[PDB]
Amino acid sequence: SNMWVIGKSKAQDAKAIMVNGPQFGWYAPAYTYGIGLHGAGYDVTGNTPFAYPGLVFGHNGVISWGSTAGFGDDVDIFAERLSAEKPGYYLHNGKWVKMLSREETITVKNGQAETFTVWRTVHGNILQTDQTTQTAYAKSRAWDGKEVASLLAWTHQMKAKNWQEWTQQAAKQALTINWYYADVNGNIGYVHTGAYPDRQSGHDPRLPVPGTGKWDWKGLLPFEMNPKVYNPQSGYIANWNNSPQKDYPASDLFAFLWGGADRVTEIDRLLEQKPRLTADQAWDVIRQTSRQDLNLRLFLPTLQAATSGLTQSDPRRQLVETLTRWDGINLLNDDGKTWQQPGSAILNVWLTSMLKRTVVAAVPMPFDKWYSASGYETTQDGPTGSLNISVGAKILYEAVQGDKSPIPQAVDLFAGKPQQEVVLAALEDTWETLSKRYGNNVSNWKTPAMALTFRANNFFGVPQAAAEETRHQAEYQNRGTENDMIVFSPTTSDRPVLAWDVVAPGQSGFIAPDGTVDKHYEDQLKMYENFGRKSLWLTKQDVEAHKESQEVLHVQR
Amino acid sequence: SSSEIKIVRDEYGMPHIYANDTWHLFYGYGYVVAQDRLFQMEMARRSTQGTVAEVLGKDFVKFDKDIRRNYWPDAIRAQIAALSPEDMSILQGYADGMNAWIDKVNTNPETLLPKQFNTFGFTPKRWEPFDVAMIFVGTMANRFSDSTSEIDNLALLTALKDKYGVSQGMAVFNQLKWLVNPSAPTTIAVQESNYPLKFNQQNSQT
Ligand SMILES: C[C@@H](C(=O)O)c1ccccc1
Ligand SMILES: [Ca+2]
Repeated sequence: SNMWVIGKSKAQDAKAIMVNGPQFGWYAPAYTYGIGLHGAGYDVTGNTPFAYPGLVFGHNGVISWGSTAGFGDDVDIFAERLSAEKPGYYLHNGKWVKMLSREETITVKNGQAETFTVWRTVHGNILQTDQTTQTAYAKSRAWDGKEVASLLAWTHQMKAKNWQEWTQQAAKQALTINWYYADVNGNIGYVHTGAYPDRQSGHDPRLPVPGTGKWDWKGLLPFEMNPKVYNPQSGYIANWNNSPQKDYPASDLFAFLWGGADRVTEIDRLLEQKPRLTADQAWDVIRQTSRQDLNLRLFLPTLQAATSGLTQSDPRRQLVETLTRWDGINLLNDDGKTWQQPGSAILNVWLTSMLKRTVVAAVPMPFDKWYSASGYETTQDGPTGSLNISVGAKILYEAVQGDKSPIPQAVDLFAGKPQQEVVLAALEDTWETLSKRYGNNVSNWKTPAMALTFRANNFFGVPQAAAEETRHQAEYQNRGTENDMIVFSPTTSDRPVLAWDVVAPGQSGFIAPDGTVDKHYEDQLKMYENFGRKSLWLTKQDVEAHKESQEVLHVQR
Repeated sequence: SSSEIKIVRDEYGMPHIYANDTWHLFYGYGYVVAQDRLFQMEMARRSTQGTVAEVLGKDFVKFDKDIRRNYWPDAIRAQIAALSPEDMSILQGYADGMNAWIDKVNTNPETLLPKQFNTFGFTPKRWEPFDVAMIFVGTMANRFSDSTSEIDNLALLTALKDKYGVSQGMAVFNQLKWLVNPSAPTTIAVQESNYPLKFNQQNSQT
């Protein structure tokens, strides 16, 4: 998920601008739901996932809010101590404590019903994996017991009118989420919200800790510790699931890192490129980042160093010169199937081989597999989510930076050979692979573009519509499932705020019994494809003048 | 009128709810949701609670078991129980509104029942606050804020210590899964502030 908030010092024809693209994957009907609420202290417009009571993306005419997942480490694992003699008990602080347990029965269509038990300790529910007669593992979340408070916090924040009021709500949201703020006056802000453990000294949170008591969390850290900034010197706030703040630690996931190589830099350059940006230019950052190859910037210099002294006719050299001429912005050919430039495929193959030759070779089987993906892998339907730099690639980047990396290279990923030799051999592989599939004339290579699919099964893999309701879009775009933009105090409009969003395929998922699809079942689908957007209305006046229908209900509780 | 809820949809079908009090407002949201996404929300409830197999069969038994092993319903229920009446009114109202449309659906299914229900062989039932809460719990908290690989991480470290020796093994774990990297691009600039804490990267809990 990405987000850029632009403040008064950088906004042209406006005081502030907010552009959010949360990346939840693509589904039909739409992952988010458009809704406006007016009464009982609320006055809002925007769209929200699964129609939660609270809008994750929206504004109230005074401030605007958005989100990106934070990926802080808010989850640890305690190894509980069991004994065969006290089934269902575990040792905690010198005593055998009975586990919580409950019985569940899975009823099954055209099958037999199955009963099973679920177990829980003071540390969390027990994992059905890694189980022994002596040990069982409990998953501890810092947000445990605050799920419902986080939902309410996300609802009450919509009523805030300034930074103070909004942070008061941000403090009650316990999940690890980046929240963003903007207002009519041009102020902007960011808070890495969430509950985080106050761990014992010596607790390495990348690894499990004993459950017997001594390693228990001391409590949770106060909100003062949550990274935040109000009106930064830079005049903008950009995030793409990158690190919140200097020296802030990431999720313990082995596949997740915040390092020198990070896709957020791509947003940063476009925002620093021009002193001020208008709303239209802020919106165009979606299209540009959507299409930006994320590995080119990271490895071109290494690629250039390795080939700088080869003769003109060396094919390894030609492949690098091809990348040197490229801005890295992928575009479809008129066929609607291939990319204009073969750069990504060159990168994909080169990177894949480099990882095999470096990171993968240094790591013991089969953990080695965790570092082999290039980050381009996909299916005929296309990526299920965003595209990122792979763990392996990030580790390789620290290594090709040499002394410029603050990360000690405990082991030489290049195992004694000069880097150039290894880079070159990976380029040899790339040329052989690609030249046999496309022939020897790079200029006519027509490599397969990635496509995009709005799936009928939700993220869980569960049908949320019939199979034929699946929609396809030729061009994969590395962008939000939805995109919304709020522009405060626009100089060319009579309202103090303007907003836009796109909720594809449409607002409605309804199909009548006879198969008649609803009027708004598919009317945002083409708009998504061409980086278009529709206005979000807030005022009674704006809403009345764009009304298509109305119903008035009378009910008492 | 305090019993009145006004619903206005715009040129995209996007609903705007107008109401005086909390319960009526969220009733209104709930109503229009059940109009727009009933099948999707029914299947989402089933996904977040582990009741998919009841309607889709044995291919989802493991899915269902997995969902239920990852949460504790009673604790969610007790959180709802501790809510003030105004906060409760958000969940009750939302559910109540969905229930109003759901009841008209099952009264006149010949015209109002979403086709998928016919296709998939079952009808929609009523919702309670617990159901709304779990939508959020199941698709926001469990999907995005429930991430750990600590068991796996320990296994990598273990294997690295075996291949490279204790000290070097640890150093290599710090090379592949560092705690922090000072060169990481940050959303907040260094001039603004930095994170006050440390953290041990030598596994001192063993
Ligand atoms: C899609 C997910 C992400 O950014 O990882 C997310 C979670 C919560 C809010 C926005 C985006
Ligand atoms: Ca952890």
